[PDB]
Formats: sequence, structure tokens, C-alpha cells
Amino acid sequence: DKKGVQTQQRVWQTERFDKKRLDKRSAKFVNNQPHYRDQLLQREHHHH
Amino acid sequence: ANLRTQKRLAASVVGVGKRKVWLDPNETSEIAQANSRNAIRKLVKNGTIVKKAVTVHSKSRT
Amino acid sequence: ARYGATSTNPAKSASARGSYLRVSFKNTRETAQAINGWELTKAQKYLEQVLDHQRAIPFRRFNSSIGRTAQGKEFGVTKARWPAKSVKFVQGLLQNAAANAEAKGLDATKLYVSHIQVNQAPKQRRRTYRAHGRINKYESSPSHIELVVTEKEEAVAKAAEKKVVRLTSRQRGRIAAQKRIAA
Amino acid sequence: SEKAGHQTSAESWGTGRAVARIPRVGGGGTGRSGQGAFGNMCRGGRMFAPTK
Amino acid sequence: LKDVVTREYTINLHKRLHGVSFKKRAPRAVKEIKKFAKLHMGTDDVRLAPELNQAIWKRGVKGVEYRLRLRISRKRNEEEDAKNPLFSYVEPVLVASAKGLQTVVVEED
RNA sequence: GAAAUUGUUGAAAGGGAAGGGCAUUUGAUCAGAC
RNA sequence: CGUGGAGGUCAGUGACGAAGCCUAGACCGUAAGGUCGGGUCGAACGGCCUCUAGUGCAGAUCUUGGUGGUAGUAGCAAAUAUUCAAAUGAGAACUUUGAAGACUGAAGUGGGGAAAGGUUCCACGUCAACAGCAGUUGGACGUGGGUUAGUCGAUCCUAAGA
RNA sequence: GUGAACAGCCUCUAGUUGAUAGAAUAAUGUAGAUAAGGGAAGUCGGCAAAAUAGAUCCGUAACUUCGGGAUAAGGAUUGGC
Ligand SMILES: [Mg+2]
Ligand SMILES: [Mg+2]
Ligand SMILES: [Mg+2]
Ligand SMILES: [Mg+2]
Ligand SMILES: [Mg+2]
Ligand SMILES: [Mg+2]
Ligand SMILES: [Mg+2]
Ligand SMILES: [Mg+2]
Ligand SMILES: [Mg+2]
Ligand SMILES: [Mg+2]
Ligand SMILES: [Mg+2]
Ligand SMILES: [Mg+2]
Ligand SMILES: [Mg+2]
Ligand SMILES: [Mg+2]
Ligand SMILES: [Mg+2]
Ligand SMILES: [Mg+2]
Ligand SMILES: [Mg+2]
Ligand SMILES: [Mg+2]
Ligand SMILES: [Mg+2]
Ligand SMILES: [Mg+2]
Ligand SMILES: [Mg+2]
Ligand SMILES: [Mg+2]
Ligand SMILES: [Mg+2]
Ligand SMILES: [Mg+2]
Ligand SMILES: [Mg+2]
Ligand SMILES: [Mg+2]
Ligand SMILES: [Mg+2]
Ligand SMILES: [Mg+2]
Ligand SMILES: [Mg+2]
Ligand SMILES: [Mg+2]
Ligand SMILES: [Mg+2]
Ligand SMILES: [Mg+2]
Ligand SMILES: [Mg+2]
Ligand SMILES: [Mg+2]
Ligand SMILES: [Mg+2]
Ligand SMILES: [Mg+2]
Ligand SMILES: [Mg+2]
Ligand SMILES: [Mg+2]
Ligand SMILES: [Mg+2]
Ligand SMILES: [Mg+2]
Ligand SMILES: [Mg+2]
Ligand SMILES: [Mg+2]
Ligand SMILES: [Mg+2]
Ligand SMILES: [Mg+2]
Ligand SMILES: [Mg+2]
Ligand SMILES: [Mg+2]
Ligand SMILES: [Mg+2]
Ligand SMILES: [Mg+2]
Ligand SMILES: [Mg+2]
Ligand SMILES: [Mg+2]
Repeated sequence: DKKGVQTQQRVWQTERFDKKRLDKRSAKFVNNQPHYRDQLLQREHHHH
Repeated sequence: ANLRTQKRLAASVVGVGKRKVWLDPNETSEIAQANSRNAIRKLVKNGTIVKKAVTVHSKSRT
Repeated sequence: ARYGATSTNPAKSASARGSYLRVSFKNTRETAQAINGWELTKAQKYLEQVLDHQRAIPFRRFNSSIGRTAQGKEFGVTKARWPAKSVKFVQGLLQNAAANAEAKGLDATKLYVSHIQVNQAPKQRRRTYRAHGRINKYESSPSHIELVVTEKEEAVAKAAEKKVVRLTSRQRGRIAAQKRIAA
Repeated sequence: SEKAGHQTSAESWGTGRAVARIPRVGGGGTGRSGQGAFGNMCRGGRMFAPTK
Repeated sequence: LKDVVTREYTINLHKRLHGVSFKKRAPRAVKEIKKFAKLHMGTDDVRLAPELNQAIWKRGVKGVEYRLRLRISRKRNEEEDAKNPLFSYVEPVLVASAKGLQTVVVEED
């Protein structure tokens, strides 16, 4: 059935686009981490 | 010819580990018909499927 | 339809195009420029040899940090590769365009690739995972490839000289003199 | 409408997170979280001198 | 031209596997053996016989033998024309020790 | 169906950036003319 | 000078192409901008006299969306290890079988369960996306099937407690 | 099976052979190693590494809350038949 596979052809290709919008609209702040603590700390060196 | 099913069956039917089972490589077409625990039991008695011998551990040294 | 820029007579040329191919864009752009301008059967026999590591594809634009190779020498470049997957999709097209040239009843021996162009198709997107719990885009760079093969004609030799001679009253009289001198 | 653009919980992240000071939507796991909020210049935020 | 031969070569693995990473030795035997047999009889498509494969491995990935004595035949390819008309086939030959023997052409009947 | 950005063709230039101002040569190109 | 709307007016322009966009093509203006030509395009839109304002952007670590250089680069290196034939297939380093070599070595990489999950179980069909290589394979995708109690649990009893 | 041992190392029953591959083997690496003579001269500091180690027999001080210290320190033996 060509009628058949043309249709699950479209849907897949439509769907897959709409999961792209999601990874992009999310993308900007996805790395937002309140309360992130840097593993690395550097002593500020000065003598009073 | 994907035999991963029939090899899992034979193991249960012949009452032994998968690793001791042996499927005749020339009957591959044949075995592919199995698909049922009953079918398999023909194939065991028939001889086209076989139980390999336990690998030998001798105590003779000890 | 609606191909890229064409200098070709449409009746004597056959064309084929794939779209949304899963291949590097940067890599295909490289294998494209390679076989551009060549005679068709040359192109194919050559692409064959690249699969074998006999010849190579010179990387002339996106080369950065590519390795040096001997095989580069042929085209006078030190940076070259053998992009297998690119080559497949180009072979696949060249085989096709050669078939369309057949059902158009053109002469196969006189064919050569006139115009071959590849631009970038919409990115596709997965995620990857980075230290300190971050996320990054991890992306395919699909391509559209189009190619037009032509039947070679050296048959054009045209003489067009358009003479509008603007001469002053002085230059006319002065050409006159030279004619009275029996030159 | 006077509620407009104010329907949100947004706060400022304060400085130190390397981005503009403008109050952003807290929360997570949606497109909208983190985005700019209120402000007259922000998508979705309140307009300047709302018509009364 | 290429005519349908059979010979019996000894190959020295020990000089060919010299200094190789232990875990990869058995496999380099198999690329070596292939390479060797494409040298002589330039057939370019080779196939090992599974028992030759045991003959290599019989000692485990480290301990490959110093000398093998193999029988290499050059045969006609079939069907589905491969990019070559000709074909190479290796299988081992049982012997006491592979020492001291030289290449012999096997008469074929 | 704009822009960034990108491919092909075409034209041009290029000795550690490019771009701008004043003036003209060279090439391309175009209005007024009656 | 420019923009969204409003009253008036040119019995203004328009499917014989309105607006929009494109144009190292032309003209007007000191300039804000205005006007014509060509290409695209397909339904509405301008001049003038006045009214009104959510009315002009290069910047705000501005806001939302989009895209580069970087760059075919960094990388894909813990847990010892794969190899040969055949079948399948358009296609086989990676699927299935045989052979071989190996490892977990009973405080297991084995057989069962608790919390949690929720159909992942199992067959048939399938390869667009997913399995940071591949893919004929799959905890993926499509169509179905499957969980049987007088005795195993809950149910009943009380504990610290509510 | 070794062994005091549920330690480490090898196998049997069951289970995996899944962790992107190929070709070469430069620098610098990461992990693992060995070094003549000297023996801490290195460094803020013996940090890191080396030495020692099991069992049996001998021998075992100062001090002490008399229980310890103590495996003190220091020696000798170890296979096969
Ligand atoms: Mg942005
Ligand atoms: Mg590099
Ligand atoms: Mg460089
Ligand atoms: Mg990562
Ligand atoms: Mg985490
Ligand atoms: Mg609003
Ligand atoms: Mg070495
Ligand atoms: Mg459109
Ligand atoms: Mg552009
Ligand atoms: Mg106006
Ligand atoms: Mg308004
Ligand atoms: Mg128009
Ligand atoms: Mg322009
Ligand atoms: Mg405003
Ligand atoms: Mg604006
Ligand atoms: Mg702006
Ligand atoms: Mg400003
Ligand atoms: Mg900014
Ligand atoms: Mg980027
Ligand atoms: Mg790299
Ligand atoms: Mg990976
Ligand atoms: Mg790494
Ligand atoms: Mg590993
Ligand atoms: Mg593997
Ligand atoms: Mg082991
Ligand atoms: Mg269970
Ligand atoms: Mg399953
Ligand atoms: Mg299946
Ligand atoms: Mg993949
Ligand atoms: Mg794939
Ligand atoms: Mg499912
Ligand atoms: Mg009853
Ligand atoms: Mg009960
Ligand atoms: Mg014992
Ligand atoms: Mg033990
Ligand atoms: Mg181990
Ligand atoms: Mg398991
Ligand atoms: Mg596997
Ligand atoms: Mg890994
Ligand atoms: Mg080299
Ligand atoms: Mg020393
Ligand atoms: Mg010494
Ligand atoms: Mg000393
Ligand atoms: Mg010192
Ligand atoms: Mg010192
Ligand atoms: Mg210190
Ligand atoms: Mg120390
Ligand atoms: Mg003491
Ligand atoms: Mg002692
Ligand atoms: Mg003794």
C-alpha cells in the first residue's frame, strides 16, 4: 500500500519536526542551575 | 533465519543451560519452523537438536 | 524542480537531485567540487578508485587540521581524504543522472557533469551530556545535492563583429591620405 | 487589563549568574522557565504605562 | 593469465608477529596469513578454512606457533561476479614439525 | 518568503587585516537629449 | 521627514496585478526621506486639509526566535578479547547458527525477590527518528496475546504512634 | 583445588563475549615497570616509592595503672623424595 506508507511517512516527518521545536525552545536555559557550587575554589592571596 | 527464540526454548525443554544446547547448522531452515515447545520436542528426540556434553572437570590430579 | 544556476541548454541535459540526504554537508561539498567539470565516465571510474584508496578527494575549503597525504599531489594540494559515505550518494546520483540521459536518448559518451551543487538541509537535533550536569546540541548536517550532466558541444564557433565607426572630420580625411599614397 | 503581564511569579536571579538583571520565571522543565518576565521590553511582560 | 593452482607453503609467523601487542597477536596472524597469501597468487580475495583458524588459535591469543605449514589453492570464483574472477583458499596440513620443508607444488587430481 | 548565514555560476582584487574620505585613470554600466 | 488608527476630500489607485519583498538600474531633496523602471507576488491601498497615539533603535552582561566563526576540530581511550566459516540480506567489524579462544569463578556478570517502574513480558510485521559507529538487531516503532488460588500475600491483631 | 580463610589466584554448573573500529608506534602524557656507583646530598616536610611480611623454633629491654608493653628489638629454618 503506497497510500499507506505515504501517510506514516508524513506523520513521522511532522512529529519529528515538533520534537525539534521542543529541544530548541528549551535549549536557552536548559543549563540553569540555581545553587550550583563550583568544585574549584582559589584562595585570594594577600597579606594585611 | 533468526534462531534466538528456538534456542531459548530448547534450553527449557531439554532442562539444561543455553550454553549446552546445540542446533544443527544445516537444518537451519528446518528449525525455523519450530516456534512451539511441542515442535521442539520432536526435534530433540529426532536428533537435529542435541544436548552437548558437560565439559570435563577431573579431580584426578587432586 | 527549479534547479540552481544553469548555463546549459535544457534539451541536451539531464539532471538528478537527492534531498535531505544523511551525509555530512561539509564532506559532500568537497566530493562535489572534485568531480565537477569532468566527463561523466571519468567521474564514475574515479569515484570508484577513491573507494579503494587509489586516488583521493582534495579538501580545498574545509580542511582545518586534516592530515597530509601523498595522494593529494595529483591536484596540487597537500590535504586530502576518502569520504566513503559522501561518495556513495554522489555515485548514486551519477548513476541516476546517467539513466535520465539515456531515456532522453542523449549520447552517453559525450556526457560530462556541467553543474553540481550541494547546500545544507535543515539540521536535526539530539542531546549530549557534559560534565557538571549540562546539555549541548548534538547535530546532523544533512544536505541537498543536485547535479546536471550535459552533452558536450564544441560545435559553437561564432563570428560577431559589430562595427559602428565614429570618426571625426579629421580622421576621415587622414585615412583618405593613406589611400592616395598607394598603401 | 490590569492583571496583564503580572500573572507570574518571576523574580530576579540577581547578578552572579552571568545574564541580564531582569526578573525571570523560576520553575523548570518547560520552555518558559528561566525566560524574562514583567519589564516592558520582555516577551510576555507588561506594556509601558498600561492604558487606563 | 591465472591458472587454478595449488601449492604448499610454510609461513614464518614468528618473524611477522615480532614485537606485537599480546592481546592482538592471534588476529595479526590472520591478517598476516591473508596478506602472505595475496602476495603469492595475487588473487586479493582470500578465505581461511575454519580448521586453519583453530590451528592458529590452538594456543590462545599469545602463543601462536612459529611456523605453520599451509596448503593454498587458487580457485575460480562463482556466480555474482566478485570484482575478481579468482579466489584464494587456505587450509592447514597435518605435520610432525613444520621445520625444514620447502614449498612443494601439489599435483592436483 | 526579508536578514544573518550557505552553495553554484559570473566579475573583480589580494607581499603581516579589511573597511572610509579627497581626486582622477582603467573596466563595467546608465539617464538626459531633439 | 516618517509610522499605526480617526473625520473630510481627490465621483483618487487596483486581478489589463493592490500591498510586501529584491535590485554595485534612473531622478528629486542639505538631510529625515520621496519618486520612477525591472523582477518576484496575489488583495487590497495611497495624495492632500485636519484629528489621535501603545509612533521612529545599534547598543541596556536588554527580551524572544534564528544563524555563524570556532570546526569536519575537541572528542568517541576504566571494567583483559576477539577470530574463522555459513545462513540472512540491496547492504554484515556489530544479526542468527556452528567452530574456536576467552572472562564472571558460588561475597558471581548465576537463580530468585523487597521498594520503585508500569506492559518493559511474549509473538508476528518493521527500520523514518532512537540505540553519541553500524544495524537485517533491540527494553525502538506497528498489530495483537498474556497474569487463573479455601491453603502464597493483603484482609484479621496489636506496637511506637495517629 | 590451593590456603588459617566467604582472602587472592585457576576451573566446574549457569551466564555473558556488550561497552565505535581499522593502520602505524613521534613528542608530551595517564597506568605499570627496571636501573650501574652513592644512599635523602632532594624537598617546607623521606611527600611518592622501596624495604619488611606467612608459619615453626629460639630470644625479647626501659618503663608500667602490674593488666601491659610484645609480633618489642634480634636471630635460625622452610622444596622434592
Ligand atoms: Mg540569543
Ligand atoms: Mg589533531
Ligand atoms: Mg592548525
Ligand atoms: Mg559526555
Ligand atoms: Mg547529574
Ligand atoms: Mg502581554
Ligand atoms: Mg616492542
Ligand atoms: Mg512558501
Ligand atoms: Mg543573503
Ligand atoms: Mg507618505
Ligand atoms: Mg495603536
Ligand atoms: Mg505590485
Ligand atoms: Mg543588495
Ligand atoms: Mg514605546
Ligand atoms: Mg524595531
Ligand atoms: Mg536591533
Ligand atoms: Mg544610542
Ligand atoms: Mg547581547
Ligand atoms: Mg555554535
Ligand atoms: Mg580527532
Ligand atoms: Mg560512542
Ligand atoms: Mg577521554
Ligand atoms: Mg576496555
Ligand atoms: Mg565488538
Ligand atoms: Mg578466570
Ligand atoms: Mg523474576
Ligand atoms: Mg523481548
Ligand atoms: Mg522480530
Ligand atoms: Mg546511530
Ligand atoms: Mg542509522
Ligand atoms: Mg512498544
Ligand atoms: Mg473445594
Ligand atoms: Mg496464610
Ligand atoms: Mg586445605
Ligand atoms: Mg576459596
Ligand atoms: Mg580476575
Ligand atoms: Mg542476564
Ligand atoms: Mg553480540
Ligand atoms: Mg565508554
Ligand atoms: Mg608511515
Ligand atoms: Mg640505583
Ligand atoms: Mg646496587
Ligand atoms: Mg646504607
Ligand atoms: Mg636536607
Ligand atoms: Mg637543599
Ligand atoms: Mg608539612
Ligand atoms: Mg609514605
Ligand atoms: Mg616499644
Ligand atoms: Mg622478631
Ligand atoms: Mg629439608
